[PDB]
Amino acid sequence: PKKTIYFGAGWFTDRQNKAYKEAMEALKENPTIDLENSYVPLDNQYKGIRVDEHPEYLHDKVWATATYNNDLNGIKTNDIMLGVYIPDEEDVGLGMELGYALSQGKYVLLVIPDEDYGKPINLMSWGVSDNVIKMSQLKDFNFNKPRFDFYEGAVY
Amino acid sequence: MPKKTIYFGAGWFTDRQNKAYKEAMEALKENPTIDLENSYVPLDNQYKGIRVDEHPEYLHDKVWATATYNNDLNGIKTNDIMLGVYIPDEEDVGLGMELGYALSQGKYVLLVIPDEDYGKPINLMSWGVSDNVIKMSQLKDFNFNKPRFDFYEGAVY
Amino acid sequence: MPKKTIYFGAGWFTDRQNKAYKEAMEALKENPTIDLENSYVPLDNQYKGIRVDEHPEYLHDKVWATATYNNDLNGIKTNDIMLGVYIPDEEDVGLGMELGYALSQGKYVLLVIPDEDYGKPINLMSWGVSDNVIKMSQLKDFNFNKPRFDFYEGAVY
Amino acid sequence: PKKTIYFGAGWFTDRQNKAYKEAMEALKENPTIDLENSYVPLDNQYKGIRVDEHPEYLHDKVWATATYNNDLNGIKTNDIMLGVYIPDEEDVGLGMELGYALSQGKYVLLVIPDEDYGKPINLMSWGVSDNVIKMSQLKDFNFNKPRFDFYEGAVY
Amino acid sequence: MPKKTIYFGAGWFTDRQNKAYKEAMEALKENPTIDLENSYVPLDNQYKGIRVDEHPEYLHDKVWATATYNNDLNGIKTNDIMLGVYIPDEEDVGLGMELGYALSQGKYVLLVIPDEDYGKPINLMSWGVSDNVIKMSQLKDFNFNKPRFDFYEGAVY
Amino acid sequence: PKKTIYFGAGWFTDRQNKAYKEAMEALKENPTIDLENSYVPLDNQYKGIRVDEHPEYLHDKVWATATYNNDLNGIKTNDIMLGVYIPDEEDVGLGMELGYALSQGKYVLLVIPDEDYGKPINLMSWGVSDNVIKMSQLKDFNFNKPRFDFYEGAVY
Repeated sequence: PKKTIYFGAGWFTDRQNKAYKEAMEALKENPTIDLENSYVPLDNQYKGIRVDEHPEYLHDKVWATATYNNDLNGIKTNDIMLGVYIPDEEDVGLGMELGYALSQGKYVLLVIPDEDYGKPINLMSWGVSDNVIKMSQLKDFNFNKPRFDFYEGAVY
Repeated sequence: MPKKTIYFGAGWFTDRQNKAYKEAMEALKENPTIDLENSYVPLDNQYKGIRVDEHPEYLHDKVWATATYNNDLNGIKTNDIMLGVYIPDEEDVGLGMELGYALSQGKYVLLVIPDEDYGKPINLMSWGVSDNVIKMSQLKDFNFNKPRFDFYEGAVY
Repeated sequence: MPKKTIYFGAGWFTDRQNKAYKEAMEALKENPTIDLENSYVPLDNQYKGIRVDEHPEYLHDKVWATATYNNDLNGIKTNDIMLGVYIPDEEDVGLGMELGYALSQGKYVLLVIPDEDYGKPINLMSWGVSDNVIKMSQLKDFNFNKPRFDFYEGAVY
Repeated sequence: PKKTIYFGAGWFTDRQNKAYKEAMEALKENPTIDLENSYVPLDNQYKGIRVDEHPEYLHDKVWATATYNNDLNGIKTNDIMLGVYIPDEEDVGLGMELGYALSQGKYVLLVIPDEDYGKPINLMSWGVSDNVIKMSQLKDFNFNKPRFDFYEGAVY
Repeated sequence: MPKKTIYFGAGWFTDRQNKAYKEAMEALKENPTIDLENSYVPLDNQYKGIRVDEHPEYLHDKVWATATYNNDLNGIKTNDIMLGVYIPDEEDVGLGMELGYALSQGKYVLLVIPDEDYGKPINLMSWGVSDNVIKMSQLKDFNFNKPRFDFYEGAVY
Repeated sequence: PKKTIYFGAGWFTDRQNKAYKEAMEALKENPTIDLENSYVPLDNQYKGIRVDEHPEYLHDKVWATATYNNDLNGIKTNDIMLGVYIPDEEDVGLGMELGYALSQGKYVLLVIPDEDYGKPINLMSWGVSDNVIKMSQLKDFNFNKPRFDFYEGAVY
């Protein structure tokens, strides 16, 4: 039995992009996940338009509405909310997604790189989370039996 | 005559944040549609009146975190409007979450950006949860009895 | 003394609808439990004040649709009661949706049927979302501070 | 992997009944759907009583409560909300179901007959929808990867 | 000046329950933050004014059950605070459900325990749904305009 | 196709413990249920601590928070809410869980021992329920096609 996820992860910095690649490698190796039918944002850009190459779309409200809608739709139609979370580079966008996931009754799992696990995270991030784990535990996490636990680290 | 209460969503972690905080609070004091005395201000409602900047021993205390987290949620759900003091270059993951929770509890979500920054690009998901976004100089006068959807007059990254 | 605000759910697409609209609005003006000045009337809150009956160029405009749709939702969620002016022979898919959304946001859903039609069969799902349904002549006097569940005195098809 | 649906469709008119038969034929041929475990209203009439043959049940409040409850239960316990939507014969009942589906966090898909696709639909119908498609696209729609898109047609 | 309305969650099935009921109602009469006249009291809002203790013929009536059940839900969702008069040795499955429903509709959930019993262990899930729990002698004076999360000063079994 | 459940059942009395064992035997024999990936509270005690043997944990707020959270998490991440319901020993805890299940859009099924089916149940328990059945019908209940029905018994 496999569960699908929403791949909540930033792609703006070096530490973010590192964590992204690690978490995606982890999922490819996790037998409880259906990655092919999961919602990965970067593979679901509206009408395939790459906003790096056409920044004129940052002032287009239809572009924004669809992208925003598609990402929410990604969360609500999948089983688990995954949040790749960097403590020194905390993301207001991911913050919002975690709130939305809560409201749609999803398990919220945060994944922190092991080099950073233990470091202080925002109180509300701590709170929305059902659990938070090290990146090394993601390859083996049992998504069929997901459970509540506390972060073993600081919170501000 | 009719007054609404708010939840004062705002960071206090940087200089620009602290500045925005002071400005927005002065704004509300002067707004005749707001009951500020019965509004929820987080910093006045941390568990046992203690903040972890001033008492770092509480960084690892799970009782303090549980109650503070719960009280902040309780603040959002029992007040009429969700207010988010928002700095575009210093966006807060905490406030991000609060905006989502406010959405789920059916509150008007209003962002307030300092005038010096209004127009600057904001995160897509912040744009989206928002019902409306205004300059800090509009906050003294905003009519909270007739709150409306509008699009931000600025970019989104 | 205590007053509630409403969302004025009503079609404007037919003659009977437009008649019902005018009657219900006069009713609310005279109801002492309602604050009509701070209530949400859709027709006064379309995006950019423009309606697509009067400006058909907006039929294919997605910005206009997004904002109007959002503002109507915002109208429901930030007011106390969901009011649905309901014609049984001219039932509105738009109002149908609004009734569902109001349910999800925990509002009292009140239907008002013109007296000439009260008793006529209404759609099952409209019956079901409703907390209560009344004749137009009851609307001037309805006590919105003590709203109650009751069954429609009529059929359902 | 198969998803289940709620078959939201009127049966009161000729155009409605045509659309019904087409959409059901479409689903029978769609490999991403489990139709056997989907909720089809007309196959789930309370205590098998046919209201055509016994209209005395239209004044029975217990009959109405159960039917109304069963239909909502149909929406909440299935994966996708399907709405067969005729633009010239818009249904207040379907309208309500779409709102309920939104509130229960389901993908809302509308299906319009191709002869009608493009014609004006109500604004709120447009809004609740995650996507709207032509009847001919239903046989092949991928329900494992459902996405946000705008109707390519008018709205009042 | 600002007043909130409540839903009077309380059993009436035992002597201790009936005692607690009378005490809590006297408390609210004297609380200046409450509008009791516009609050929802279940016992005054059963379908057709009839209670099944006094008319056991209604034990098997599904119309009576549907409307009463609906009206009780409607009571919770259209009032500001969820109040639960709670006896630890006589815990009520009905009130248990109401507390959950109140949570889902985003209401402050306040439990009131008789002073003679405050401190006694309460069910885990009751503890958890609750925002706060107080002694009956605190109820006359509780400020419902500034309701806060707090932990019960007692055990949980 | 199998659905998972949350095993809502008391363990404090003789009648409760009897009903528990019967309902669990029933599920083991039901082909529509995945019991291995269901949430059974007693197998999910926080950090394996047995509160019978260490009652000092009844005054620990972290223990309570995690247990309470894990049980809610159990309800929200499974498909069906099962409530083993004894009419003479009605549980305020189960009451709350049923409300939560409703709010998360789950089918709520109550199971009453046959020796008790028919006996009066609380109005609000009746109301939250989508259906209520005899313990003997649980071995064969079709959880892929769950439907609305009324309790055939009294309510106070």
